[PDB]
Amino acid sequence: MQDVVIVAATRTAVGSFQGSLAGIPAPELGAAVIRRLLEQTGLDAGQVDEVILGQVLTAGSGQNPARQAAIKAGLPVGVPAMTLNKVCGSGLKALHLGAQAIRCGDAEVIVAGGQENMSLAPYVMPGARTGLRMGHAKLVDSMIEDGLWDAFNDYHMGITAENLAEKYGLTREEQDAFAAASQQKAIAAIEGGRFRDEITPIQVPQRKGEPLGFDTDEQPRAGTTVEALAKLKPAFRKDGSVTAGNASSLNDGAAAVLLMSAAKAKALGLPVLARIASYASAGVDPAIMGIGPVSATRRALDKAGWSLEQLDLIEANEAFAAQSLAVGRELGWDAARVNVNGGAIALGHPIGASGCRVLVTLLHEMIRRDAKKGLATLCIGGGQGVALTLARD
Amino acid sequence: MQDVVIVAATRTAVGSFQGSLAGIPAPELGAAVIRRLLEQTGLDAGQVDEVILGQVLTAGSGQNPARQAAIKAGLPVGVPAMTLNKVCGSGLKALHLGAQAIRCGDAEVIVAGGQENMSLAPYVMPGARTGLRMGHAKLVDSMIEDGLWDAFNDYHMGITAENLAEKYGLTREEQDAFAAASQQKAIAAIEGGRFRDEITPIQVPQRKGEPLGFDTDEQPRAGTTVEALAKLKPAFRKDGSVTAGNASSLNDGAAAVLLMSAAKAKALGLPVLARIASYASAGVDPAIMGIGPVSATRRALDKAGWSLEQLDLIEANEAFAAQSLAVGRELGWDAARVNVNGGAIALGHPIGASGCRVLVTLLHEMIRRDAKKGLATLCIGGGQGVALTLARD
Amino acid sequence: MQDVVIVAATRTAVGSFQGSLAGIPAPELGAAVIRRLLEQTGLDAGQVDEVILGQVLTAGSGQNPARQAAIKAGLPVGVPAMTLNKVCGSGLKALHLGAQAIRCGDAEVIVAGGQENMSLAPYVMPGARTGLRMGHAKLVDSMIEDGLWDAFNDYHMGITAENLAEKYGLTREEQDAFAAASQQKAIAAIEGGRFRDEITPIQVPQRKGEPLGFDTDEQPRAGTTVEALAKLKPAFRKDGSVTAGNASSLNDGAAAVLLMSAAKAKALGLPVLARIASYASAGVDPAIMGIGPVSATRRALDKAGWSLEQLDLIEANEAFAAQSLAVGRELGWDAARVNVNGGAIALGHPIGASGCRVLVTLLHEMIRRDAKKGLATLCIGGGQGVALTLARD
Amino acid sequence: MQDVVIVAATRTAVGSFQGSLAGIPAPELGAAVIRRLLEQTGLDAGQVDEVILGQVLTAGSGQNPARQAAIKAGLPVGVPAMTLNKVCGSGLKALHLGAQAIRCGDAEVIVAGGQENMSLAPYVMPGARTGLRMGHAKLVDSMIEDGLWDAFNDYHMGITAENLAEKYGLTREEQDAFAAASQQKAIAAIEGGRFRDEITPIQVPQRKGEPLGFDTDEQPRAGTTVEALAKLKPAFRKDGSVTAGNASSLNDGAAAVLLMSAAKAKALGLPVLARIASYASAGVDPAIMGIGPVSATRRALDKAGWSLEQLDLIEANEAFAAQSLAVGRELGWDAARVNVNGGAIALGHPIGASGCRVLVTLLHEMIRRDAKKGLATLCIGGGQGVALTLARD
Repeated sequence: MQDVVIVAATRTAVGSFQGSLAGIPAPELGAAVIRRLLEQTGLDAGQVDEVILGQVLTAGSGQNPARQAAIKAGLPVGVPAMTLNKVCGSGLKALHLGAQAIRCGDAEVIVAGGQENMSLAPYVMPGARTGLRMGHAKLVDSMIEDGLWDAFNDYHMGITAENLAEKYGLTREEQDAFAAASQQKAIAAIEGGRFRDEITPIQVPQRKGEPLGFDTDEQPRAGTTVEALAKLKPAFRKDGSVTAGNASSLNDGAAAVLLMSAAKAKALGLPVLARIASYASAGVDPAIMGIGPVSATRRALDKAGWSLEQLDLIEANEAFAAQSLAVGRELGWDAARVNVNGGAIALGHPIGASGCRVLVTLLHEMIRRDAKKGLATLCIGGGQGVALTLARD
Repeated sequence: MQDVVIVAATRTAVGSFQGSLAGIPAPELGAAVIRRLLEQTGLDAGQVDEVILGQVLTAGSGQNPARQAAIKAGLPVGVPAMTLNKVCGSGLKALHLGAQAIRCGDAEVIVAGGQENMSLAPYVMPGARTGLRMGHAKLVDSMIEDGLWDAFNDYHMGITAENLAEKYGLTREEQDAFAAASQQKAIAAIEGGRFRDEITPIQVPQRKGEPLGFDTDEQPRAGTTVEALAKLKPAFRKDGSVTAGNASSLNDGAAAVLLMSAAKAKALGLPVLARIASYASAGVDPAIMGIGPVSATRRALDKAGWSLEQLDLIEANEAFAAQSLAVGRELGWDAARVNVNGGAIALGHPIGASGCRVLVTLLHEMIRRDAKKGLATLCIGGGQGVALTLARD
Repeated sequence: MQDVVIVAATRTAVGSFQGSLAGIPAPELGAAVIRRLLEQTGLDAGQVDEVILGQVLTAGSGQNPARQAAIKAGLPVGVPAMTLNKVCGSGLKALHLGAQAIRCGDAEVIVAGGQENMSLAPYVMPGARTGLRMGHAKLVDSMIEDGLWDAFNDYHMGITAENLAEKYGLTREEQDAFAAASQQKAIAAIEGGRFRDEITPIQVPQRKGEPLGFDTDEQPRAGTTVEALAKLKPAFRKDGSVTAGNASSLNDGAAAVLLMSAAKAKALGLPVLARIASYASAGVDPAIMGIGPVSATRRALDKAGWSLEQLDLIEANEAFAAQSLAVGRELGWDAARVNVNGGAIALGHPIGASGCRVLVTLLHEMIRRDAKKGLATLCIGGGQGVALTLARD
Repeated sequence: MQDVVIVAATRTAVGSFQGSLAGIPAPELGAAVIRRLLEQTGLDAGQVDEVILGQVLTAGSGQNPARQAAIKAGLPVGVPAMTLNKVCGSGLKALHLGAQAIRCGDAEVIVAGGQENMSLAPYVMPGARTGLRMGHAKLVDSMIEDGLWDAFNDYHMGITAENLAEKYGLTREEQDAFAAASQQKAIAAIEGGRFRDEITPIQVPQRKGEPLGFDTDEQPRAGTTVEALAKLKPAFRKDGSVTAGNASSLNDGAAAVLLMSAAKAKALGLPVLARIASYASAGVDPAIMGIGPVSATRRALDKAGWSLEQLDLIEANEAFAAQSLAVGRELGWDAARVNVNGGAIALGHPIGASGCRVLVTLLHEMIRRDAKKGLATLCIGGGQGVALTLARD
């Protein structure tokens, strides 16, 4: 069996909804991060064994979005590719599948991550194929239906967040305070240059002129305070506490890593950024999907033989302030080690990419701080979680 | 690393386009086959570690089709699930992923396979979200765009078949002969009860009355003859050889297997139906995607330590007669051992399920013949192939 | 000023929803009745001064449906045409506009009537032009929105019928009895050949074979009784009395007359079928639009100098049994003189044509019985009415 | 038979496509002009006998757009209303219908004109009702299909303009000169306050703030020059002369007049702005529909007993410079008396309102010039024309 290492890790800056990446299909964002990984390592494209990319919103995307990213990146036709959907966890579960293929010797080199363009997710017209017959019909927002709506309880992810606010007695004010601190940390990280190493610029075609470079996360909102956030109306339930300001946003982006066997990295003479110590999935009740990270984290820590207090750094994707605070209540983690450069409330949640986006952020901040142990974890719509651990010597 | 064994294998009958399963969402087809695997083995649903399902056409399907099948089958919320898309190969690649998880010790019990309802694939309206502005616009058939259209060359899978007919000099007459034999063999197998053991009936809700059981493959065309096939118009190109009669059809169905470690099967007292001896993916030129099975097959045989001559029985998915003939010409296999109960020209190509559909059909025929060594292989839109080997003592 | 006469009058048989005329656009139904009027009179097409046709549902119908009917009928490009919309009254109001043009000497010969294909009325997608942005959207049934829904009260025409059932204390049983008698009278008229003279057959193109003649009204339902009708659920309101069986149906058809000055008819040597004695419109509260015929009838009788009891025959379009019984309560007419060959509950309500359809039925039954005075009247969605009187010597 | 007089005349400013009126449904534009006519004359709303409004694009507009304008303007439910469609001529034909009703003694007071919101014309999905079956389908721009496309020849109104440019040998340079002059004249009229007396302001709801008044025509393009027009690409045919700069635009607006018998105006003490001396329609070849004004004008002059040389002032709607030049060549009129404040190339062509828009502009200019004899004329898609004459003492 082989040990699995990361030799390159990169992401796009994260675009806002109908923002800077709104014209660029998800597989072109994937292609741009694949090219960068090969540039950073000087790796011949022929050395890649597989491309594994998460993407949730694939209506009208064409055959196999992961194959589109691989071909558009200039990888030869001989490199196989697959797309996966574990909703919000897709981009991290891609690394789990790549690690598995490398551990059992099916591959030595894998590109793994995710890509999502929520801006470009289309409307869908069920029933037009066979006949609507009569009566007004529903033109379905595929982003909501396929990305943000619970298939079992017939309500938004935001109601799952209301459920956790109730269960843990989390107040509006606690949720707003968490949201403001995420904003403050993201703006400080951006201004402090903490995202420069991890970001691949996208050359965005303009209406007129040469392309403009997009290289700076654009979701964070200056001047976010508990006082401004207190004015917002509840977004999902009349007397609710979850708002657009303490929830993650809608976003565009891609993120990927170059996985290898430790043996292959050494044979190529590539420096190792981190080893993968463990990975895990878990399932929970869809009604409280935001708690998925608790069991996923405990399983990953158990598989690595670690205790939570040994983690130097944690990236716990911020689907909703209520969801994040609920995970922190259950795990009893030190919040000062969690999302130290800000989280998805400030930076965005480009669903199928977020799992790899938070992993890339974790890895670069671990290198900066000389951290030895880190965890990436995400909740998943439909009631699941993923977690993955990274180690450095 | 553990042997990976199959302890149960089942599929729906395959429905024709707007046929018997046209009202049943893909995940309900998946739920029905997962329920049957547990019934056949008497396994408690809590013993399942993961559900891995292929499904290509997911526009408006809701969050995580695989998770929807797992929950609807009565698996507990604790069982994680993921959907994958390797287009035509999705349903077989799912067993490769399940094999990897078991070989790494990440799981002991995996449900793997695929599900597709082409009848229900909707229309998509790109640009409606941001504004069509003016001018007539294209309402996109997601079944064609996401399932049947090459993303690189902007033409139908059927043109890839024409490309193979031209390259191998495969005549209209040889393609129609292959298609007639597929029909004759499938009809003989159905009438002979050859598919009874492998089929899970679906109770189809009726507008009026108690549900009707669907348990008989409905795509095969009785009294097909070469003389009748000779009269059809080319389906994809003016002077082409590929027709509706020598191409696969549009279909609905699901298929799944219950994978275990050899150790777990022994501890439960479950008989081993077959061992997975190897599996592989390959990439080829998208323009001739139908040839993907050649290198996928050669890699899977190399990984098993087997020669082609050692295979007793082969299931090679029939995307098009031209594609199936080309693969047979390159590999030089004995056609008498290939698709002995008919293939997809007769039985249908429910894209994301086909990979597991042909594996289920391979396994049941291997048992009746006392075959020791079997191969399942598929071409994949976008220029890929998958192959997997079965061994019996 | 000129006196206005009818020298020819004809209609299609009325098609059921997705019935025999479901493939034939409204202007082709109009063209077929225009051709017949000219055949019946031997009139040179160049003698027509104008074509005035009602059509309500014109979404995607192309420029000026009335001009399409005129050109398709073979009338020269020199004949002007206009389309009008007075909803349910369009096909009778067309005769009012033609009568006005003839009375004041603007024209000597006019084709007037209406045409509707409700089967072909399309779905409409508001907001797609400028952007739906996010959220599920409404795909609008144009037939409901433009034809059957009140623009002021935001409810169906059927609620206006519930309002009249309340106001006049009309029971479910009274409404069902009216519906059954309409069915019985329509079937007796069809079987007795009372519609043969007034109907122009349509040659309906088939999937395979030569066209099939459609010449027999297909909406009437044999075996309609108060006992069968008693089983139906209320169609518009939970504890309501209006059902699909005591309401008019959805239908396809066209109907037109050839109007002339009495002077022009005499100069051409054409026999006069009837003179137009008077015409009128009225407005009422949209909430009780079904009562529109009361004031419209009184104004038309006043303009002709007639009393209601002088009418030998009345065609009062049956939007809903409640609506019809309410009009009869207000006017105190002899019900034995109303809709003697059945009404719209049995024969259908092809909205934009119905006004001329009931006029053509009135005229032919007046000739059969040697009636001297007749009235055609219709209620109109949005709260209006039309009425027109016919005389014979 | 009574003289028909105009006692009030007003129009909205004309909005550009997705400009100031882009959020205001056509019938609300109509309501605003009807309210203004009553305010200007101090007429009680109960004195109106009918509302006759043109509107071409009615897909999803709801029952009877004219009735919606009448009710929203505060006319009592007793006032009947009808919508008409004579495409580009609808807004003028409405006054012809109103004139006829008054000449026959059917009415004493009619509101007549037209209304259009092209910005709000929706997309249509033919075939969704009965089933698209498979294959990419056409989402129809109803503005193009129902407003701008010839139903007989299957090409744009702009090709009818090319047909006239070829037939009359009208150069690109002569078309651009005509277009530049239309722009220069409209801008001079706006800046001079020439349209203040004829315009009813619309209070436009704003996302945030009190409504903003829209009272200034926004289609005209300041600093238009022949040198700038010379650079534009042909809009309809590869080597054509018709461009976006020498064609009318897409627009939103409404216009209406208050018509009375001479007797009724006298009895109310209302001054007569003008008398309608005559009106006419004509039909021509759809391929050269732009020439419709020639025979319509000749018929209207014949009916008034006037020669072309007696006209002081002409409004000839500018569908295209090529179309306007062709009409001028055939009639031989003095261009200095035509569209003296600019026309539709500059001011816009809100299809169903244009007929009344140009009549309102004619009447206000006739008053300032003390013109005695005026003509308004329009070409009509489908091969028609309308013309109407105004007299002042």
